[PDB]
Amino acid sequence: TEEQIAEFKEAFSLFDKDGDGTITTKELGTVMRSLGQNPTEAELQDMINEVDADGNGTIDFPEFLTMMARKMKDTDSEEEIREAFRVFDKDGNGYISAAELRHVMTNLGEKLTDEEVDEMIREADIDGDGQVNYEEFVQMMT
Amino acid sequence: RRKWQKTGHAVRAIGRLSS
Ligand SMILES: [Ca+2]
Ligand SMILES: [Ca+2]
Ligand SMILES: [Ca+2]
Ligand SMILES: [Ca+2]
Repeated sequence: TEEQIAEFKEAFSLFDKDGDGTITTKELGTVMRSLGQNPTEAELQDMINEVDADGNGTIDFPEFLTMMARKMKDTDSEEEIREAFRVFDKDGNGYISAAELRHVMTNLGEKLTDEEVDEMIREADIDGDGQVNYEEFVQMMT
Repeated sequence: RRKWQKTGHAVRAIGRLSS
């Protein structure tokens, strides 16, 4: 609905740095590199091609929304989320600290205060341990 | 949590694409 649609859009915007309405191969590599990824031009093209329906070389919102809306198999969704947690959890200690959430949020271009980040940790931190564990990430991610 | 959702989607968008 309008909400999840708008969520997906907001996400789209993390990618479309220029706000031209499309994610080019360069914008994809930018966001990826931010998040500790280092794809080669080749990979980036293949990646953009996988979802470029109109063969126009770039990925627009409805091509993204289409990707983002595809039915992910349960066992697959779980896997997708584990992989996502692993992007936040840089030290790989199975817990997402405020330091890590700050890095990710900042690399993604997102602008928040140390208080806001701490808030995000706070809201997601059900077991009040100062950090976000896997089940907390999942509880928050769904 | 809208900051979480939004961000999680983006990180997920990369995973999907990485296939
Ligand atoms: Ca763009
Ligand atoms: Ca296209
Ligand atoms: Ca960690
Ligand atoms: Ca916790």
